[PDB]
Amino acid sequence: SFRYRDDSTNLALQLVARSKTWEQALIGLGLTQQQLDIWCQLLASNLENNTFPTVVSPFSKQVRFLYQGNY
RNA sequence: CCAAGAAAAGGACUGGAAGAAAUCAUCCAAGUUGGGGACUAUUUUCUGCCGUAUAGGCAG
Repeated sequence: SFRYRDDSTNLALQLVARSKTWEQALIGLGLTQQQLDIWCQLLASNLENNTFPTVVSPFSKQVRFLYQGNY
């Protein structure tokens, strides 16, 4: 992470959001426009799913209490 | 129905050798403790005979 435009961000977020200043510097450092056009898609895709676990993992903790009249 | 439930830290071991604390010295001067006073009371222990006897032994 780093501070940019007076907020908290990182490299993955600036490229997924299509932040032109970072893309212009990155192409200037030798990246082909076609390589960037593909990465913006794959990089974004990796942050679009699997945000909540499907099952409870067998080594996790579990504790139970009353809530709204039941456990 | 507890950041829930279960749990063997164990086995071994050489701190050693040697040494100089020393020399000197003025606590002094003065000083009012005093005045008054019940251990006996509702006590318990008297009266005699023998014996040279304030010795020693006895009845009531």
